[PDB]
Amino acid sequence: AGGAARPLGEFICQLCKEEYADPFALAQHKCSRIVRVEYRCPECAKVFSCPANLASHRRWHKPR
Ligand SMILES: [Zn+2]
Ligand SMILES: [Zn+2]
Repeated sequence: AGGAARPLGEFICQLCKEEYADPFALAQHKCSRIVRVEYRCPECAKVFSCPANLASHRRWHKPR
């Protein structure tokens, strides 16, 4: 898990989409992200480089 997580210290950019809860990483925050096709899943934090398998992966999160 990690602990009691919520929007505290974290800046989430709209354009570069970089997100850091670590205050040191906001001081080192460098806006410039080549974000072609990458989708992070909340629980399965490993990023998917494809949209189609991601859609089938959401079907895996869908109940009956
Ligand atoms: Zn940024
Ligand atoms: Zn997932």
